[PDB]
Amino acid sequence: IVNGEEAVPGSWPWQVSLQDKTGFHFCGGSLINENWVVTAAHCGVTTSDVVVAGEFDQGSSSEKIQKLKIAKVFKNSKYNSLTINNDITLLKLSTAASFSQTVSAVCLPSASDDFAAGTTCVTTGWGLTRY
Amino acid sequence: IVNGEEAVPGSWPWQVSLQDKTGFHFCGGSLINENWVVTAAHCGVTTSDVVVAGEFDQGSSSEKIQKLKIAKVFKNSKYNSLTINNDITLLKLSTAASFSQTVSAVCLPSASDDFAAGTTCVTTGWGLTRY
Amino acid sequence: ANTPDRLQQASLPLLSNTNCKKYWGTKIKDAMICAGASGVSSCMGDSGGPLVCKKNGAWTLVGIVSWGSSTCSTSTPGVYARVTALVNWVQQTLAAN
Amino acid sequence: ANTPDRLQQASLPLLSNTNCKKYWGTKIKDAMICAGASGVSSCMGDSGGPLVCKKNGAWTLVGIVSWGSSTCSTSTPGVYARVTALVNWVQQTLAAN
Amino acid sequence: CGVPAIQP
Amino acid sequence: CGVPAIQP
Repeated sequence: IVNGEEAVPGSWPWQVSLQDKTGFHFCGGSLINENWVVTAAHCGVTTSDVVVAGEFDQGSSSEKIQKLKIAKVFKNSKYNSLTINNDITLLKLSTAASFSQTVSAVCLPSASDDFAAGTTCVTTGWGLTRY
Repeated sequence: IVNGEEAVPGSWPWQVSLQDKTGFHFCGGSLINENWVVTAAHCGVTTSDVVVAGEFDQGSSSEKIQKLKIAKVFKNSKYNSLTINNDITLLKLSTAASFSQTVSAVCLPSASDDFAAGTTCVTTGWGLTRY
Repeated sequence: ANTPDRLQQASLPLLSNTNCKKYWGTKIKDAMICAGASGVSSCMGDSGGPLVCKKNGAWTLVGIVSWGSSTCSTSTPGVYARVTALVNWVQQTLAAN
Repeated sequence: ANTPDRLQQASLPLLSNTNCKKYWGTKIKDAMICAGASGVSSCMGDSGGPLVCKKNGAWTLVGIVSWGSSTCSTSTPGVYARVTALVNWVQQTLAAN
Repeated sequence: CGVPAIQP
Repeated sequence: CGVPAIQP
């Protein structure tokens, strides 16, 4: 993010980080279940990448994390690589994450409901604070 | 890059990688001298980041690299953060890089000369092959 | 580097697709959602990231971080994949595995 | 992931600033350079990256990777900081240290 | 669901 | 200057 602030650590129970195996964070994601996850499709997630949860910093010599192995990528049928419409993906995990004070799940909308303009929402992540 | 190919390794003597100290590649750069380097300014390089040279892969359990420590960031006076005009930076190194078969320097233009439209040039890097 | 080791938070407005075409036009789909242009933007490293809004107090996943200004400029709205338009498959997916 | 561990190469056209405003307009400065829109683009991870052209055989640094299409789309030209317009300071810099 | 123990 | 030993 550009122009954010340090959230409260574990302030966001649901936030994951996505590492490849050069052990590097490439994309964000959200925990729906103990078993399941949601991310973006343009992220090019494979069975070979990792989900990290209940983390804070990446400098950690070690934090009390959860390095979780992927099972099956559930890509979206409709991801359009020029459009970027239907930019979604799902992750089933070899193992579940255990819900603590820090790790937990985001609630879901329905296609029925309205989240009207002018509404104050939030966004989190380890993206660039400066371009 | 999107739609590139594996260059020949060390095919590019001049290419560097820029790691922070979470030991991760964030930006590209080019070797001008044994002592000096060039990169982009929007990259937010500090004395704390590293220059890597004569590398190939990032998976390396170890390759025959050069992990080189920065001395002084020579940012550009004119970098405009909304414009992105004058997107340039310079790096003086604690130590020089030693020129091998693999590591070496890019030549410089002059403000005088023309590199006309329709000309075939190249671009390298470890950027995303897919968005 | 412009890399945060620690997790960054941000807070922002929701835009109408009508309001978002003012910037993007032809590019907005029935399937995206715009937010920000209020002096913030997701940048690189953020994509795949959440977008939440509070409802009956519980925090709901409104949108996913897609794409945006070439420069992560703070005057430009960020585009997010609209969850609203994607859930039935999520629910249909988790319905089977 | 869309991450190459191995180094990627690419080859591309040079554009006139006139040709590049067709896409970018008001955004191109006397100080940038456009290239590609030929079925390639730098993406994220590439910035700070080189742009070279061969001259009397020696390879010259023509441009630096700046920014581009929100989507790293292959139909869009990539923007690079023009070296031409930046060297005298480089030469003036290395003149002193 | 969507109640952090750690309140943000 | 700008001669790779390894030719690309």
